[PDB]
Amino acid sequence: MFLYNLTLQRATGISFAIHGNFSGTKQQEIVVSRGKILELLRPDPNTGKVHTLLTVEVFGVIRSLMAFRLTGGTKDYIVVGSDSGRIVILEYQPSKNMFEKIHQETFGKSGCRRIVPGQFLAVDPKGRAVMISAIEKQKLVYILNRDAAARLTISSPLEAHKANTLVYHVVGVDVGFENPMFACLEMDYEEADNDPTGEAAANTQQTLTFYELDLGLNHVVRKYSEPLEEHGNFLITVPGGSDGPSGVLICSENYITYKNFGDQPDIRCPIPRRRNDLDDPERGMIFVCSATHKTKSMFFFLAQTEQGDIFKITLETDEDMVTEIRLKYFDTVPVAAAMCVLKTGFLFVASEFGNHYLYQIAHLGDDDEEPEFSSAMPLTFFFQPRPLKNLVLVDELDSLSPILFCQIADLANEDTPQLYVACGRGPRSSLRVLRHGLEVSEMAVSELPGNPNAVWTVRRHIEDEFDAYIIVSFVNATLVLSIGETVEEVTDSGFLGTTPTLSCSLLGDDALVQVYPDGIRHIRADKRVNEWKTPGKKTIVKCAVNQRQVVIALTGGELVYFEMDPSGQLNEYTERKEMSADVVCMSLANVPPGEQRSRFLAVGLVDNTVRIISLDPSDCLQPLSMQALPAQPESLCIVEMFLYLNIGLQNGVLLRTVLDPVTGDLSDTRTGSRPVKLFRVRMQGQEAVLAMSSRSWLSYSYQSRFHLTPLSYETLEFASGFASEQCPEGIVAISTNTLRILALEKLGAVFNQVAFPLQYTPRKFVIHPESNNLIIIETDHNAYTEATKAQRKQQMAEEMVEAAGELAAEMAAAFLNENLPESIFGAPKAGNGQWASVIRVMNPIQGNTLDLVQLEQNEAAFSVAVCRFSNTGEDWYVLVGVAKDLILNPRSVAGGFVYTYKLVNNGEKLEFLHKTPVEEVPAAIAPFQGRVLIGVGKLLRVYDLGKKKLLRKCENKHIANYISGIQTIGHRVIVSDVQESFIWVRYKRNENQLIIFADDTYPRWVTTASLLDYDTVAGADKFGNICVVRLPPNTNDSQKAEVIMNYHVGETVLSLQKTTLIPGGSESLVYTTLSGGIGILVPFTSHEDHDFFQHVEMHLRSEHPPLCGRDHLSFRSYYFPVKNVIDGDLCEQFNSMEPNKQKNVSEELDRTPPEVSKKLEDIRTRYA
Amino acid sequence: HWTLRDGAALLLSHIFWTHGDLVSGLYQHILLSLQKILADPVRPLCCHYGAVVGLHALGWKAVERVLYPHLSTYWTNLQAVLDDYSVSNAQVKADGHKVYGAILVAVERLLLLFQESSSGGGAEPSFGSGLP
Amino acid sequence: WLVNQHRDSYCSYMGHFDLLNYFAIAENESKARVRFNLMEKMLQP
Repeated sequence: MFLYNLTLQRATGISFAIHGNFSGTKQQEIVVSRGKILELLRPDPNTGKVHTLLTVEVFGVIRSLMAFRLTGGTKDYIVVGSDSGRIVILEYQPSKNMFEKIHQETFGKSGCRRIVPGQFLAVDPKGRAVMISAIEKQKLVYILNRDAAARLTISSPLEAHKANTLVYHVVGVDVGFENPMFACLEMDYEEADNDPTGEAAANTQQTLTFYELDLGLNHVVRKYSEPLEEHGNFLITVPGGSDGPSGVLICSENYITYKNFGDQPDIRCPIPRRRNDLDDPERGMIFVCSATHKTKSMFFFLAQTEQGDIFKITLETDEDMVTEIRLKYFDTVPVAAAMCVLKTGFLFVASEFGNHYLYQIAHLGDDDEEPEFSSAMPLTFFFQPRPLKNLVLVDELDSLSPILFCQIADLANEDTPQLYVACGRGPRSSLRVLRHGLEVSEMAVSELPGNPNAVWTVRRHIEDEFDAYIIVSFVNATLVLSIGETVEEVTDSGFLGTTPTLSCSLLGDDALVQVYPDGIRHIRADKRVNEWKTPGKKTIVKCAVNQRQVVIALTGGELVYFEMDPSGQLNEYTERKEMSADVVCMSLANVPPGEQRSRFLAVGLVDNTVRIISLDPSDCLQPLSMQALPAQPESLCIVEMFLYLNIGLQNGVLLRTVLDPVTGDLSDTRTGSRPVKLFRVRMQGQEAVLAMSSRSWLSYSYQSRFHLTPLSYETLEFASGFASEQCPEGIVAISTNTLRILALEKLGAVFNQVAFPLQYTPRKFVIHPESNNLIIIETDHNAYTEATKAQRKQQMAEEMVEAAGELAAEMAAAFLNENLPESIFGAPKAGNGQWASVIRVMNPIQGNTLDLVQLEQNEAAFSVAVCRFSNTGEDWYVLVGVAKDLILNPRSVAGGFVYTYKLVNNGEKLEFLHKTPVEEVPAAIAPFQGRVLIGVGKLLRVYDLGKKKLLRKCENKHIANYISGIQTIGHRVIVSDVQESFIWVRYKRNENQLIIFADDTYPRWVTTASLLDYDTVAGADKFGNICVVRLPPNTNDSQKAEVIMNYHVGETVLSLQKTTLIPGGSESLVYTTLSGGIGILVPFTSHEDHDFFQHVEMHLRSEHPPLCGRDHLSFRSYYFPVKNVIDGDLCEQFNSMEPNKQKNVSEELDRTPPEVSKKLEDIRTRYA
Repeated sequence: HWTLRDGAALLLSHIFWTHGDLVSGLYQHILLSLQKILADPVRPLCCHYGAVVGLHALGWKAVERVLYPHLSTYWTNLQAVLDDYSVSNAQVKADGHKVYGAILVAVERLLLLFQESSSGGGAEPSFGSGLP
Repeated sequence: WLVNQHRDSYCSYMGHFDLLNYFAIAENESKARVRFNLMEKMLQP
């Protein structure tokens, strides 16, 4: 009855992006702003790859993010605007890797109220004053000053309130060397509320009010009041003074206007139109963002329209004034919210719906073939589309599109459940498949006869970056190979590898060591045979290779150590330690280049009592301590990030131990009932471990933290590294009777995905239980079809023929021959009642389509279901709802239809059978007990299969709202109302009447519902309120439903589903959010488990305030109070606290910090 | 252990609407005891939260006249939430019902009007945005 | 009452980022056009 909040995916959508220097280095970096997540990332001109620096959740809705600079300073500051009643200043420390709060000034109320600022934020580019204001009645001025100690100080805000005034946009205008100058658009509505006739609504213009501040007299006075003609949206920050005029560029509806205070006349420049455009001419075209590029030579700006066209504003400035404005067609990019231009030739375009790309500027576009457009030419211009020609694909990221529906089930032959996400936007939609693991990439596949068991990688020199010899061993034979980009069998190696070699290490600078139980032969580069015979007939079981030491172990528990003599020979220790067990594993860490050598040595034994063996000659071959073991080990290794001890057994376990002669931490995780072999791998420069199980397991280090990410591959037996010209960072993994080469390009921590092109955004999809197929319905706002576009083009072609220009019209063939892609150039579709309804069946195994059935232009599909009827046998039916005459602003509908499909060949061919009329568009269909139920608007009916029409059996009219979801079970029917929370209806078999007996007091905007068992019914909300309702056992199967758990995520959740994530654990409520994150809910078992985390939640609220200054309890309990839910997001920040504070917290709980973090990772260990 | 009051409140509303108007001379005493236990600052927050739905969700005739004149019984705990004190029960949980208190009132009017909306705007602005 | 409740509902649409994200999905528009429409509807709700 208790829940734990845990998230795996985060918001990968960029809402606000800025550019500046925050790390103090000479390389630019970008600071992105999510809804409530602060992520830091930096580019890389060398390799073109971008990695995330730090991801910290601020636990607050960020409404704005921007930066400034100080006069004579060297480090920029971060100002975050949120929905709280305070402003914060951040200063990231590259060494500490954390955000430090500088100031915190609370001025007013918090929340999304009327008198809360935060949305609009502007600063003087010189760096003297900053403006934050609300939509209405509030304008605040903050003055920033610093003392002689180079410490920034903040003063109280100035009262510049103005009641009954609407603020459109606030921008910081830079005017030479003068007080921080501000331009804004203001509106008055006093006359609108006093004129019921409606005359005040017409011809209402706005002004461009300019504010001047005095630093001496401490007052704010309005200087200019210049009314406008058309409405404005935002202003472009144009630097003035030395470079360019001190003016602003106001973007307008279908027009652009430059206005500067003084004697500057207004400049009017119309926006051109694409040739023979199919869009509605009555529609407008506006700008969405404006980028500022500061270059010492010349200055130019970039903008973005709704059609993804980039226009650069180039100004030919006078001594003080400006002459004209020039426009040209440069590039084509998808629809984006805001973009930032970077230095040293880099352009980052941050999309708003889809993936985030990283373009590189290659050409400046000087003296192209298309003429430019200016304002001096009179008169309605047109431009022709052109390809990119300037930007190329450099870097891509795994950006998750907003999700409307999700489903988790088992559809492959493997037992691992797959995740299906239905997301996208129009032509860029994709039904991507999520896989837990890393991206497995193959380069070369070869076949080798025999049973390969070991492959080695020996470099020519320690500090080189290329390999020199590769050896593949067998049970009885061995072959020598070499790398020359023409890899074949080499002859002049001089190895004589006739006998099975146990190991091939690098002892000398360019020497190799081979291990065979009949003697040890050192292979030197010089022609010297350093063969050491084995005294007696005894053999060897394992080996211990090292850069400066040689360790062997004979049968019967005998240890011999060899020492590497710098003269060139090798020595033997004059003592052999006797042991009571048999050697089963052996391992040793590498010699540090800076230090002398290593000391800790671990030997595995059947006695399961591992002992630390010293390596110094003073205490050579002497016991140090003892550590207990669960069972017989199989593999052991020592990883250095800071060294650690790792133990592997013969079953699916993975034991971790800190570097300590005395026994310490004991952390285990399921890894299988197979012998786990642990090897040495290299990634990101730091050491890592690679265990073997039924599925390959990888555990690397990231941001001084060790994770556990498995590999999506079958059972493996041996692996090693790979480094050559073709693949500097690769992993070689031998398979059964074949040779394969692997590589790791993408990091792929969790939730890898593969894209598949689509045509429209899918609403829902239903899994075919028998033939493993899918049924997908597609509908988009203002969408066309193939038939409508074809006839429009033919009608358009006829019109230009009818025009008969000077016959001399030969462009008809060119218009129909050259077609532009829809996914990259956008979709030129317009109208009011234009829609599309695409029903497609796609096999999840493949990526191609099976059948394409189109419908009328004025038809849309909102629901789909599969039903069965008792009259037929094992036939499967497909029913798709049809929407007709949907009107947005007013409430006026006409009805719809329901289509029944034969579903020929269990999901391979569809055909039309008949139709049936309904009075309202269906929203949810759920069959039960051999019949079908369709909710037709406010009327709830039960249908049956007939000859020509669906037979009606019952009719309900007590529902006074729109039905948004119908969930049926063998006993009752759960109705999800758009206004009410839940309606419980039972349908009888003999009476045949829908009976309503229970309801809910709390009104909820339910979007979807899920069933956990017979009594529990879950529901979502439009804003992110998830609740579970328990009905009392005494119900009339007076019944107001009670609530036991209510929790607000803070982000829009549109799907709820509970299933088993991994085989070997319990189920959990796995739900995704509209932002693109995936969260899980961990149930509790015992009372002390909830109590300990309850104390942690209570303690961490006061011992660790959030970064943006937001109250933790009320933010989560914003719409509804948090009941029976423990937030785990705050507990995850326990590792980001100073050790002295962490020590105090541990002593308050009477525990140790290592043990506290163990239980925090244990929750993710069990159910994830 | 908050199911105890939910069952009591459900039964309290059940007896209010079923037959509490026949010979009920206590029909006024049950109302009288409501503000005797609620309209006093000497009582703890547990019983203060127990009478948040025992007055509002019982009708609208003799309900609105009671909720309006009080100023020192609801504004006290609203601004006493940012204190960093011991375990609490209704410092943030009682705000759910006051938001619900502007739902049924708006529904009745859709089928003190301007003053009530203005007064509720300074207390909770999400009530008018989540549901209209 | 009608004016007071309308001005307390439409003005709260911009504060939430997902509510703005939802508005840009139901219609084939960007976040710019959505915030302009709600801002232009303040003249006469």
